[PDB]
Amino acid sequence: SIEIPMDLTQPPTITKQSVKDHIVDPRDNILIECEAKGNPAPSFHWTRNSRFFNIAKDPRVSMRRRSGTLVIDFRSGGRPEEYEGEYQCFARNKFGTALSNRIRLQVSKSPLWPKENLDPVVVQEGAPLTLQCNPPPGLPSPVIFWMSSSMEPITQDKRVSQGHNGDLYFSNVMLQDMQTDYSCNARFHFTHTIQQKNPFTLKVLTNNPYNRGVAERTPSFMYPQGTSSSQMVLRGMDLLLECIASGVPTPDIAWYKKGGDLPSNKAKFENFNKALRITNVSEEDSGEYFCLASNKMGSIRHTISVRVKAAPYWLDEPKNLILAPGEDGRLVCRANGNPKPTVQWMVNGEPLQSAPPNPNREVAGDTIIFRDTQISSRAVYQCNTSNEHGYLLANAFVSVLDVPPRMLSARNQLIRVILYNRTRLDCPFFGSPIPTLRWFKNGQGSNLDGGNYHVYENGSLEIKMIRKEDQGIYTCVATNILGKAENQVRLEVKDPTRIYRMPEDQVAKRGTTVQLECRVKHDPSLKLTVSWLKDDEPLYIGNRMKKEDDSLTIFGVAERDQGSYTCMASTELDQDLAKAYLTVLAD
Ligand SMILES: *[C@@H]1O[C@H](CO)[C@@H](O[C@@H]2O[C@H](CO)[C@@H](O[C@@H]3O[C@H](CO[C@H]4O[C@H](CO[C@H]5O[C@H](CO)[C@@H](O)[C@H](O)[C@@H]5O)[C@@H](O)[C@H](O[C@H]5O[C@H](CO)[C@@H](O)[C@H](O)[C@@H]5O)[C@@H]4O)[C@@H](O)[C@H](O[C@H]4O[C@H](CO)[C@@H](O)[C@H](O)[C@@H]4O)[C@@H]3O)[C@H](O)[C@H]2NC(C)=O)[C@H](O)[C@H]1NC(C)=O
Ligand SMILES: *[C@@H]1O[C@H](CO)[C@@H](O[C@@H]2O[C@H](CO)[C@@H](O[C@@H]3O[C@H](CO[C@H]4O[C@H](CO)[C@@H](O)[C@H](O)[C@@H]4O)[C@@H](O)[C@H](O[C@H]4O[C@H](CO)[C@@H](O)[C@H](O)[C@@H]4O)[C@@H]3O)[C@H](O)[C@H]2NC(C)=O)[C@H](O)[C@H]1NC(C)=O
Ligand SMILES: *[C@@H]1O[C@H](CO)[C@@H](O[C@@H]2O[C@H](CO)[C@@H](O[C@@H]3O[C@H](CO[C@H]4O[C@H](CO)[C@@H](O)[C@H](O[C@H]5O[C@H](CO)[C@@H](O)[C@H](O)[C@@H]5O)[C@@H]4O)[C@@H](O)[C@H](O)[C@@H]3O)[C@H](O)[C@H]2NC(C)=O)[C@H](O)[C@H]1NC(C)=O
Ligand SMILES: *[C@@H]1O[C@H](CO)[C@@H](O[C@@H]2O[C@H](CO)[C@@H](O[C@@H]3O[C@H](CO[C@H]4O[C@H](CO)[C@@H](O)[C@H](O)[C@@H]4O)[C@@H](O)[C@H](O)[C@@H]3O)[C@H](O)[C@H]2NC(C)=O)[C@H](O)[C@H]1NC(C)=O
Repeated sequence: SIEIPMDLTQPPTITKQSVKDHIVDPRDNILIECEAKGNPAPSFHWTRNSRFFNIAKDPRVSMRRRSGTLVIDFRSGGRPEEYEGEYQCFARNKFGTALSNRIRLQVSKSPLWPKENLDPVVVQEGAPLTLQCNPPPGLPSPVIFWMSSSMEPITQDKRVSQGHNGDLYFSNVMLQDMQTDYSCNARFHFTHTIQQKNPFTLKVLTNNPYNRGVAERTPSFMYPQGTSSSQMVLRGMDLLLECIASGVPTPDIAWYKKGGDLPSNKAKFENFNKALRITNVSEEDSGEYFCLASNKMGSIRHTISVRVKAAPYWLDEPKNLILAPGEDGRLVCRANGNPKPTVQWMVNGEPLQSAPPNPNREVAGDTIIFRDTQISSRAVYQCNTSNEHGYLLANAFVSVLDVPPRMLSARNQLIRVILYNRTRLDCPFFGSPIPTLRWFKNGQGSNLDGGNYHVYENGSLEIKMIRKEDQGIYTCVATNILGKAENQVRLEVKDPTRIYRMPEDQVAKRGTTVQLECRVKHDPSLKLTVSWLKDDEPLYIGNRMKKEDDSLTIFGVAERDQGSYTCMASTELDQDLAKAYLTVLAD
């Protein structure tokens, strides 16, 4: 899209808005950002659960100047809990009306643990255990972890560990486990609060007599019951898998995939090889993953169907259509999702069914067509692509104006660059009908287009690799049926800064004055900076250290001076580094 300054007539456009699922803190004076841009003063208003919400009536709520950002003050009192639900921001002006996402405003809850009577659980030496947390309802899912009442972080290793769900898992209980209590703890991000479940205790029943006394045993599956399970993760998300075993000799978990090698760049082991995590996920990663609980006595596999589904994501987001009277335009709302996301069309937040009828407007599948567009039907169109999992919302408006091409950058720019480096000329422009911009060099009639000259949407001209021929005066002209505008830029190819004589690596004894030569070629008409780095951090010039134009001298070396010195020669357009190692002997 293209931006418009304030002075020029402009429909509304939302700069910044809060999250769809906006979660908040009960303490703070609560603030909701809704900011819009519009040459004619936009007016802002709000709606909760599909019913208007009156700001003036509520004394606590007040509005920022020249924006729709709302602030609520709790000094008097009151409670955020009563404000939960779906809210919507509306920014209106003469030209049109712009909407925002439906904000599922909820306040983070940090409920205390229900005081429950806990009998300590018992077990014979070396049987498996599943220690259950089951927190009270938590939005968001709290940070779960296990602590002693003595406040010490609790023994976690290959043998025994915690799940993502929050329960603790013992492949095999040992004698030592009785030493301490185990208490579940949950953090809530927003309030910075931790909840502690009543601590557990265990009892062990070794009967072994004096006379590896305890019996050995097969592995078994504990968390993923049965052979098979299904998990769904959305595209682009972090994928996480877990496998829990139970064998007297501590089982070892290995992870693999159906007829294919694991992408090592993205996958990694967490939680002592009992968790596997991947980075951004694609349909590549979709398929069948399984896990082995290898053990000396037996070994077993669990399979998981990893169907990579997706909340809708934009393939082609509809961008603003600028048309001259009688030009043809189409709006494309294409979101990819698994299952396929359902497309929903509204006109200024009104159902298309009952919208004012228009002959130019034709709707088909997911696309809207205006043939021979006129002043009529100038409004903001909305697309809600939604599925079981999630939804995406997109706005697009059409503005009709009649103005000649305008120049948006400084006149007579001066641009500098070295020989074989990529460069860019920024000549931004704009016009009511799409004006053709053309480049001219050294007063040549022929417009510059083709090899080694490329033009983008905004008008910046890129030189992929520069020759000495390219240097000179460039004129960019934006023109259309209505009128024209012109602008000048001078392009200068200068000489790169390269270090032809590097400092010499050397071995010196204590109390000798040493010199390092760093000769660099730079263009005479350029700002050169030459500094040094000791080891791997910047060096400070001082007493006993003399800096010559092309060399550096140190008096009175010792063992501390030993190391790597780095000559840095930089100009506005270029940078080069040279390194030398100095070693020191003893007396
Ligand atoms: C873009 O479109 C998408 C959808 O395509 C839309 O997302 C929907 O958003 C609304 C509003 O937030 C969600 O509706 C909520 O529904 C709550 C009850 O959940 C049940 O009903 C859901 C559908 O709501 C309709 O039916 C209910 C009665 O069922 C009715 O109250 C509503 O008014 C509405 O007519 C349904 O999706 C949901 O299904 C989930 O859970 C079931 C198990 O229960 C499970 O089987 C499903 O697989 C799924 O997981 C469930 O059946 C409702 O409580 C809530 O508010 C209502 O109650 C309050 C309090 O009484 C009232 O004040 C209020 O008026 C409502 O009556 C709300 O209505 C809906 O669930 C979303 N749909 C999907 C698919 O996610 C986006 O918002 C759209 N985007 C934009 C920008 O508009
Ligand atoms: C103007 O634009 C040009 C072109 O874009 C820039 O040239 C780049 O300069 C950097 C150095 O800043 C080059 O990085 C070089 O990497 C070499 C190894 O390259 C291979 O392997 C890398 C991955 O490691 C691949 O990406 C690449 O394709 C190659 O296959 C090193 O050997 C280089 O170091 C040595 O030579 C340089 C020469 O300048 C010396 O100064 C060093 O001291 C050292 O002796 C170097 O690190 C990069 O490859 C260049 N090309 C590109 C496309 O980036 C200019 O930096 C830029 N500015 C100017 C010219 O002033
Ligand atoms: C997960 O996120 C990443 C990061 O956003 C996504 O990576 C983008 O992938 C697309 C599609 O391939 C890329 O478009 C390509 O760009 C290539 C240029 O890449 C060079 O420069 C990169 C830095 O800009 C550099 O990282 C890369 O080196 C790495 O990959 C090389 C691939 O050959 C490999 O040889 C190297 O060893 C190193 O691992 C290259 O030097 C270009 O060559 C292609 O033709 C194509 O245009 C984007 O550039 C990637 N993003 C970025 C920031 O570079 C990835 O797709 C995401 N995956 C999923 C599943 O969502
Ligand atoms: C008109 O549209 C043109 C579309 O191509 C614009 O040309 C592009 O201009 C940009 C901005 O100067 C150039 O971006 C370059 O990016 C490199 C690398 O980025 C560095 O910084 C990022 C920060 O995230 C970092 O991730 C990278 O690793 C790099 O460290 C910079 O080194 C360059 O200086 C420059 O910023 C593009 O190169 C250029 N297009 C192409 C294809 O090269 C043009 O700017 C637009 N005109 C206007 C007025 O907006």
